[PDB]
Amino acid sequence: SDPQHAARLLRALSSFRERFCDAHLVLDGEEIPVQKNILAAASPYIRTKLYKIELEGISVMVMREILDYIFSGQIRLNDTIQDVVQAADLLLLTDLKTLCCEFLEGCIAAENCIGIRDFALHYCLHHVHYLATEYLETHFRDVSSTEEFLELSPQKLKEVISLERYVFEAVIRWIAHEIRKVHMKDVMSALWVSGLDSYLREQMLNEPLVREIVKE
Amino acid sequence: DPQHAARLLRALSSFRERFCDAHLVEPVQKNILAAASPYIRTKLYKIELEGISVMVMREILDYIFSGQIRLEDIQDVVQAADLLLLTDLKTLCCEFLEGCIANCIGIRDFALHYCLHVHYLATEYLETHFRDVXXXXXXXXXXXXXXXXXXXXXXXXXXXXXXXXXXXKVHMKDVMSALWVSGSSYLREQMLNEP
Repeated sequence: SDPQHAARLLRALSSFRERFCDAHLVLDGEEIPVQKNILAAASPYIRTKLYKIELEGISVMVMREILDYIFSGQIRLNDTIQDVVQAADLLLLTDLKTLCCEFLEGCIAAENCIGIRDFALHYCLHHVHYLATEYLETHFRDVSSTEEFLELSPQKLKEVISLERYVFEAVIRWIAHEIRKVHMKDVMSALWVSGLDSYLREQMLNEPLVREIVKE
Repeated sequence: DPQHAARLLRALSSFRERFCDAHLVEPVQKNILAAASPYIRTKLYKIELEGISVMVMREILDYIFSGQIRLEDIQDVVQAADLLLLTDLKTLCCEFLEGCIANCIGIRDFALHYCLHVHYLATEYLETHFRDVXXXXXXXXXXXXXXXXXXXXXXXXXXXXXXXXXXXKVHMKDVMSALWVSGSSYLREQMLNEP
């Protein structure tokens, strides 16, 4: 019995990176000699496409990290994450795709919150989207003070508020610019309605909101 | 994630059936086999093998993609390992022999022809139980030269053994002469029962 068998054998395959290379990966404007079976056995994409396997849009630097990942089991991630996910996506490396998801999760902050959430929607990272949605929900107050949430789009902010004072005082904070000073009427109108179901008019007018309130 | 090489090796195993860049004499994946066998690594296709059968080759070839062989009578599994230079395979074999003592004499002589601790662990069972060993079929079917080597190692039971070796006999004179100079109630006892 010896589970260290494959990890031993794979270390062997590793030094045959050079005679043994039966193909080339055509990325950027370069060719990379690869062992077509090993790459086939880990990338359902490369496999079905089975020489010159031309990859569409992946920095040669990332294929090396992904290629080393293939041989070691460890991926060098840190500014680069989304590069490695785009490739994990393209090549269908579920394994590696999960590590990137783990990594992305531990990065969730009050700035990489919305960002990480739009990004997770896009590559369809379900659980990652869940967590970032959640952080946003239970940390809105802080996010309110984020450049990601401020220079945001009015259509995005409308959905950000969607998810269940603290909010009414984030939409008004969303007016940095003569530019976003247009919906302020829509806010003061919503404010009245909410004040229907009180003490909210006062709790607001007790802050530098007055500045944006005055002009209107 | 120790679960890498093993999943990866699993998938590669599903190709054993487009990916075979070489034929073995006949059907394999060149890099894999060359990573597992230094011997095959140097022959670089048709890699012709010397002196192992197909059943045996198909055995090592499978250990390669699985991690473990189930073998269980070895004189050939090791015959091959030493040949293909599969080292850890021979180690798995050693573990299987090292603890198969009891087929206890031939082992010590098998481990020799193969330069195998296994030997050290064979001499130390024979070196001690030489008594019941004498009551074995191997030692009872042993050879002369093979005895001047065992008997002549680092004891009444010995002289008894050598006499307990004469089944029928032209070595007696050397035993008696020896016995005398050395100074056995077994032989004495055999006298009244023998012919």
